[PDB]
Amino acid sequence: ANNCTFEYVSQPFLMKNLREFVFKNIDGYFK
Amino acid sequence: NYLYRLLRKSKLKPFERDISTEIYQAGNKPCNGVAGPNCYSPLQSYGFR
Repeated sequence: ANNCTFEYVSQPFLMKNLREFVFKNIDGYFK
Repeated sequence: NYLYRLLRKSKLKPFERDISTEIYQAGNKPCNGVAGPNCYSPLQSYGFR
């Protein structure tokens, strides 16, 4: 469906309920 | 069938691709989607003989 490059299916991601995230894009990687 | 690019607005960080083809402009007058004066297509073939 319009140049499907990558797929990813894994464990549930979103589970006095403060949550924190950090996204960084370094040398061709997403962490 | 095998293509490559001349020029881009900025340098490439390692390990990525550029797929979309946009007509670059290097002047005050915009290209407006027309490859006329001061407008060049980015991709052309190798032409192997």
